[PDB]
Amino acid sequence: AKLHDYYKDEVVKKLMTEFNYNSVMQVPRVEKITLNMGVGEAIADKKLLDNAAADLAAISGQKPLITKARKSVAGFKIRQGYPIGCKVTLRGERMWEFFERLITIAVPRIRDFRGLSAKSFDGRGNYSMGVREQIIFPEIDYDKVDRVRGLDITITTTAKSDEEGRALLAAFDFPFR
Amino acid sequence: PRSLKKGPFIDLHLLKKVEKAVESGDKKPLRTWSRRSTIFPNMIGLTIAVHNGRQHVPVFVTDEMVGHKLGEFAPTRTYRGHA
Amino acid sequence: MKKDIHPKYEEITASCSCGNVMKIRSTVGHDLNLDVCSKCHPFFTGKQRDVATGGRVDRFNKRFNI
Amino acid sequence: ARIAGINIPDHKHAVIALTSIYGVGKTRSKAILAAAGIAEDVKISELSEGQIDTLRDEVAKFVVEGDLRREISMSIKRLMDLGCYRGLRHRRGLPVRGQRTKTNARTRKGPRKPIK
RNA sequence: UCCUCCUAAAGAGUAACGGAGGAGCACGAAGGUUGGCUAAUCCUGGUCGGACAUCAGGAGGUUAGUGCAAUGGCAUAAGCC
RNA sequence: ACGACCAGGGCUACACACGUGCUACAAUGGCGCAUACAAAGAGAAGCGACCUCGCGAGAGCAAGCGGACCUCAUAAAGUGCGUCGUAGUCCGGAUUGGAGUCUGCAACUCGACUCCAUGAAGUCGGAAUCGCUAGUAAUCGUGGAUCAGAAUGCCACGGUG
Ligand SMILES: [Mg+2]
Ligand SMILES: [Mg+2]
Ligand SMILES: [Mg+2]
Ligand SMILES: [Mg+2]
Ligand SMILES: [Mg+2]
Ligand SMILES: [Mg+2]
Ligand SMILES: [Mg+2]
Ligand SMILES: [Mg+2]
Ligand SMILES: [Mg+2]
Ligand SMILES: [Mg+2]
Ligand SMILES: [Mg+2]
Ligand SMILES: [Mg+2]
Ligand SMILES: [Mg+2]
Ligand SMILES: [Mg+2]
Ligand SMILES: [Mg+2]
Ligand SMILES: [Mg+2]
Ligand SMILES: [Zn+2]
Repeated sequence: AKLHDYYKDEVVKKLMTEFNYNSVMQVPRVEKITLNMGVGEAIADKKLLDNAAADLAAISGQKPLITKARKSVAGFKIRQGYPIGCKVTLRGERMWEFFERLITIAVPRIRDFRGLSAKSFDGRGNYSMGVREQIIFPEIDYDKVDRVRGLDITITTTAKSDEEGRALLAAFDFPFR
Repeated sequence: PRSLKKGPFIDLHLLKKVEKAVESGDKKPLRTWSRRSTIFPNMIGLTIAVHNGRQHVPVFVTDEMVGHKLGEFAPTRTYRGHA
Repeated sequence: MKKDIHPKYEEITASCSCGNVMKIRSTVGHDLNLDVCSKCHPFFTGKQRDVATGGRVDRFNKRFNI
Repeated sequence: ARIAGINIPDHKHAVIALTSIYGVGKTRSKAILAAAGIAEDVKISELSEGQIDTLRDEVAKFVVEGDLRREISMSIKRLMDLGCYRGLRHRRGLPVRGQRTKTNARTRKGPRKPIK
């Protein structure tokens, strides 16, 4: 909650200034962070899903919710009900502490890191990014793992527009560009 | 490539044609058989019709076209494919 | 949160090559020694330098004198 | 065991595991270990972290993986955009340096393309 | 032989070698109850990932769903955990 | 003009097929350091020491030599120690980018070589097929002709065997 305290003291005052909001509840704030691994290859074996959930349980200290197919499609050879991915919803202090470890440790551990995109805010403030490789987190041991996974991060905030979330993450020095 | 101590290479009749089109300020295409002449920075902005063996293909001169020779922009073998 | 199903999430210390000592809560358990942090990552100087196009006319005039 | 972004094997020696870096070779790895004062017969194991920080600074002296790949792609796309003979060879997939295309251009041309 | 719609003329019923479709089962949970939940499709953003897996938001508001044919129902859901 | 002169281009192209070769797929080896043993040749618009500079290809000054005198020119494989330790590897070196040297009016098409980086295929080869009977095959280097420059080809030489 270190960044939550930095939010509550300096980000709200900053955004109230740079938007001239009437109320303090009108400010944006982060709400949840969603960590998906779409594992479409677990129809080959359950152990790839079962081990990908084990790695992401190490990243964020929660047991992931194993997601399944909403319906059946044949182009991917899947039926309605197959476990096909895993997700983790992060809220509260565990959200802030993951977001600290993210922007402080893991984003610098990206190979050839050169910035993020400011064109990934889904028109309504919610930001979504995707990492190529789970080894950027130091929770994962490099010798111990075998398969390169990948996940995607979805920061859901209460900003109505796209720029109010862009200014919010920039207030958290989120490395856009 | 050539040694640096010899510098670059360019035909004298080309360097005089460049000096003429510079002083005259004319943008006529200079037809040239000098495929072996290194492009100079004063050649920038000129249409030079490099020979290829059969005709003269015009080459507009760019900044990046400085450190090369005129023959690189005049291909001598036409190849489209067998089928 | 539930009790048993979650992994251990304990506050440890992660120090870096720039000396950025940072205490975080993690599932590692042991203490952590880093290589680059967000303070010392060359995102604000190095990636700006690392384009390095260079000039072709300047290369030409550099190689000699008339 | 993590230099310039990537990891480095510990069981190998110093010059070889450095040569795992895209941009250094056995020569430049000797120049790195000579500038760091590190012997070549040691491993990436039993290195001090101060020695590895000196190694990171010495590697940071040169141009490496993302920078080097950016520079290489910039030089090739410079020839692509110029439309020189080397650009045409780079985009026809044919050999640039003036090799034979009648026979033995299989590195640039890949495996054989049967006449259909 | 049985079911559904039309013919069938706004109660029921109503024929033709008239027009169109199904059944000869399934389920020990796919039943009972309590508690809770609410779709289809499309748009944008997003690692592998692609027209189409999973994830987040938005439009929409049942155009979905109902073990199976059709009709009539279904949000207090008869639909889904 | 089917004759003659000049510039530029081509004879080097490239969906492919074959022949003849080179280098490999390594541990009877790649590496590093140290060190031992050859023969036969060429040289004046030539061979070019020594010394200096350069990582280097090379550059400068510059003796000696028409040559059993001087130069090309340190033979390598080998041996001694250490190293890698079975991996697409410290095997393999292709390809490509950048920086250069030299020849030559001139290295774009279209030269050789050097440095840094890059590190393909390839883990002994299908049907089929070739050479060789002793200083032979196999393997290792050396030199010459042609030639301003430009060989893995050709013609010769010795080493191990
Ligand atoms: Mg390397
Ligand atoms: Mg009736
Ligand atoms: Mg009636
Ligand atoms: Mg039922
Ligand atoms: Mg109820
Ligand atoms: Mg998509
Ligand atoms: Mg001619
Ligand atoms: Mg020929
Ligand atoms: Mg090697
Ligand atoms: Mg030896
Ligand atoms: Mg050894
Ligand atoms: Mg292979
Ligand atoms: Mg092998
Ligand atoms: Mg010659
Ligand atoms: Mg000769
Ligand atoms: Mg012999
Ligand atoms: Zn740091």
